Parts: sequence; structure tokens; C-alpha cells
Amino acid sequence: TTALVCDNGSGLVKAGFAGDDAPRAVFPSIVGRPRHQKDSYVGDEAQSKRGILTLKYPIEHGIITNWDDMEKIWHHTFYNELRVAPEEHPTLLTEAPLNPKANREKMTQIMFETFNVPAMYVAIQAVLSLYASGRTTGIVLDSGDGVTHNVPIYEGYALPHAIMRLDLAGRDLTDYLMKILTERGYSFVTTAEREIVRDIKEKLCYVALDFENEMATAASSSSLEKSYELPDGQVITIGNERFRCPETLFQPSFIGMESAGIHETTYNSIMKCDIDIRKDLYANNVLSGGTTMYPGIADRMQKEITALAPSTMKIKIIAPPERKYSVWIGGSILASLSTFQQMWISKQEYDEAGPSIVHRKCF
Amino acid sequence: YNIADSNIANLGTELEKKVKLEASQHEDAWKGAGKQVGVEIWRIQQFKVVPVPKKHHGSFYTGDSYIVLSTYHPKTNPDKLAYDVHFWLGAFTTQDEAGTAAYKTVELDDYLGGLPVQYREVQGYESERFLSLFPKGGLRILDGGVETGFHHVE
Ligand SMILES: Nc1ncnc2c1ncn2[C@@H]1O[C@H](COP(=O)(O)OP(=O)(O)O)[C@@H](O)[C@H]1O
Ligand SMILES: [Ca+2]
Ligand SMILES: [Ca+2]
Ligand SMILES: [Mg+2]
Repeated sequence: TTALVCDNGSGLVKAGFAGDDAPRAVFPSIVGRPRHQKDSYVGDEAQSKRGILTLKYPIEHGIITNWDDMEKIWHHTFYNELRVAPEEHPTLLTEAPLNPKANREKMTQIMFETFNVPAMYVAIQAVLSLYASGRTTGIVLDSGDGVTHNVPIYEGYALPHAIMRLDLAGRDLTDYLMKILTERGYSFVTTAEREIVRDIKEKLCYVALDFENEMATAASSSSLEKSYELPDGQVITIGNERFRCPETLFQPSFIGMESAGIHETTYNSIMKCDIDIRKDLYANNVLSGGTTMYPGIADRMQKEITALAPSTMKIKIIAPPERKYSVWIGGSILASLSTFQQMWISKQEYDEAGPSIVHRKCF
Repeated sequence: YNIADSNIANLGTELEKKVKLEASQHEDAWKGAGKQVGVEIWRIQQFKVVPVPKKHHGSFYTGDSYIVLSTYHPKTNPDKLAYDVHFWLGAFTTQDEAGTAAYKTVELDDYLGGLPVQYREVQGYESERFLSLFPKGGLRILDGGVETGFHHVE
């Protein structure tokens, strides 16, 4: 019996088998339908035919907002990508913290009533990443396409009063890049064009170590400019958009949010923990998720947290090269352990208790 | 947010600790552990917690990850037991081994009622407490180690 591990990101499905060192299926968490008003396409194929499709994400900011389309995503994951029968596989799912309780209630209902899984568990994403880094104590900054969350963990237990969440992540940064690229006279508007700009962002953006200095560098010469070939063959040029886009993580007012930036939220989370463990948290900041992949983000986090922290504080940012998959990998490890699987919800337990049982078994 | 309406509403509760205490009862390696003063050592081998023979205690493969339970009498009571639990990560251990050692350290902590104090010990970064566990010349690093439990996806 091999467990399935499925990390349902806001942007990407990461799916595979417990005991593997990487997910075997990684594809966009999208359903596409004809832009002119089969019926629909999922994942890689919707992306491929996006020229005639309107693309919709069933998950927004970590929360499933279209359950019919999410069922299509799960069906596609099991039957078309992994090519397994879900009734044969205990299944591990994931979630960002501070989601409404009903999200995992309906996840549990659908997995048992629709897909007939024999057992399942829903894990908190940042906890999986910490274990993937070989730690029991540290503070994880996880940022995907939907959510940025901070989870401090001490001796294997997350500290719920200190958990922080910002509904600002990769998709908001893509949308912001679409917006500011209009200053250059480019027009990226449609859902298909959003995917093009997402690619530009992933290929060419970076976090400036000193934002104001970098803006001046960008005006003094073309040294920071990069070119990008669009699918129709047109070549565009981008300059300070490369670093203005992810600057939003540190200055959320770039998109009109009054929120603290990710450096301040990390600091605030540490400060909500008992003082005697703060040194261990400062020395064990673990980055997780695709929106932590910008070149320069670790150096900028190091600089900004240093400015906020006591002047003698030892600060370390851990940035695993594989951190686009750290949540999945932590799940693959834990789902390989019989004691962890002992806590999973069985089909019989679901039959007798219903969706409420997920809150009594999954921590 | 509103924690009570959320999926972390039951974190930090007695119920969480109870569920995790029950899970720790299903690991054979902890049966009889921490019953007397001394050092007990296990090595992760393809996700399994495997005892290290006493004759090898203090010798660690650089390619592997270990759990080291140090049982001692606390200052407060010479007839009772307290615990330091160290997980030792070799310089060349693989991600599955280190992650299992971390998770299973928490589980041994659970099994012992939360009493153990945890220490993460990376090769070359071992704490003063860890260096103090072994007799003069007792801490030795060995070449090699057991194979990863991961299947590699090409
Ligand atoms: N190299 C990169 N630089 C910046 N952003 C990236 C990079 N790679 C991926 N991303 C962004 O990370 C997000 C996807 O990462 P992932 O952790 O899989 O998110 P999710 O779990 O929400 O699906 C998307 O917003 C994507 O554009
Ligand atoms: Ca090994
Ligand atoms: Ca403890
Ligand atoms: Mg994610």
C-alpha cells in the first residue's frame, strides 16, 4: 500500500507517491473553457490550448472557491496524470494555516464520498517544509501563488498564537507586473496573457537589495534591462519592473494593501513567541514555496530582519534549492512513516463521524 | 484572523497532544526506552528507527541520521529521570533520513510526555551537551552510511 501525496497549491498541483524524492506530476491548477461562449480542459492541456480558452483557478488565496472545478482537478490528478485508482491509496493533502474550517471539511467529504479513498490526512504546509529541512524548531516563511504564511514551530509543535498570514503571494505579483507593464505601452489583460506575464515574472524578476538605489541604477543606464520573446515572436524589454514587482512583498502598498511586508510579518511572528526561543527562530528562518524563489530575496530578508532585530541577534535565512517542492517532500517523508499514518482518518471513521472528524485527527 | 473559525483552532490543545501520544505508541523502538540513566541510540534506515548496538555508541556514519536519548537524574530529584534528546545529522545524510530523524525525535518526546529537551546536532556543529555524552575518544565519525529510503524520480 503506497500513499499518495498531493499538495494542492493555489497555482500548481504537486502530486506523487510517498517515498519518492519529488512529485511525479506538477501541473497548473486551472480549468479552461471556451473563451467564445469538449466542455473543459484541465492543467497542462488547458495551458497548451489557452489561445482559445478562458482560464480559471479553483483555488484563490489557498481556499477552494469553485468546488465543481476542484473536483475536476482532483479527478484529473488521479486518473489522467498519476493514472491510479484513488480507492486504492491513502491520500495526504495540504493546506495553508488560518483557512476557514469548512475548507478541509469539504476536502474530507469529497475525498471519501466522491473518490472513496481508504484513508486521508490534511497537513499544514509550513510544518511539512520544516521537517523537509531536517528541523523541529524554526520559523517557516511559505509563499506560493495564493498565500504567504509564517509559522513558528518549537520542538515539533506549531505555535498557533504566533502564526501569521497574508493573502498576498505569487498571483498578486503576476497581476501587479501585468499592470506596471502597461507603463511601457504593453497590454497584458486576458487570462491567457496573465500566464505569459507569470512566465516573464519567473524568468526575469529579482529582489533588489536596496530598492531606491536600484531604481536610480535603472534610470542611469540600460544595464538592468532584459528582453523577452512573446509566444507570437514579438520581443519586449523590461527594466525596473524586474524588481518593482517582487518589491511588493516588502511594500504591500504597491498594490494598495496596508499590510506589513514579509520581513515585518516574520519579525512580528517571532516577537509573538516566548522570548527564550526567539534566538532559535531567528537562526532558523526557512523559506518555502515558489514565491520565495526570486534571486536576492534571502539577502534582502537577511538585511531587513537585521534592521528590525536586536543589534546582536544572530540571523540566518535557510533557502533550500528545492523549496518549490519542500512541502511535497516533507509530506512524502511523513507519509512514509507508519506512526504518522496511524493518525489518518479511515473510511469507516468518516462513515461514522462525518467531516467534523478532520478537526479531531489532523493537526 | 479568527483562529477559532479556522483550521488551526485545535492546535496547542490537549486533544492534539492526546492524538500524538497515541501515535507514538505504535513505534517498537520506544518500548523500554528511557527507563534508566544512560544513552540510547537509534539510526534511521530507510525510514525505520533501528537500534544501534551499545558497542557502537559514539560512532556515527557521516552519511546517516541518528536519534540519541540521554536519560539522567535531574537536580530536583536523584531518584527520578529527565531527558535530553539529540538528533544527529551527518554531513552527507539524505533529506529523507534527516526529516525522519526530526519527526521521530518529536515522536519520542511525545512518548515521554513532552519531558525531553530537543537538540539538533549537525556534524561539525555538535553542542557542548552532545560533546559531553561520550568518553574521551568516544565520538568518532565513520565513512559511508546506509542507502536513502527515497526512490529517485528521474
Ligand atoms: N523563479 C521564480 N521566481 C518568482 N516566482 C516564482 C518562481 N517560480 C515560481 N514562482 C511563483 O511561485 C508560484 C508557484 O509556486 P508554488 O509554490 O507551486 O505555489 P502553489 O503552492 O501556490 O501552487 C507562482 O506564483 C509562480 O509564478
Ligand atoms: Ca544514509
Ligand atoms: Ca519536549
Ligand atoms: Mg503552496
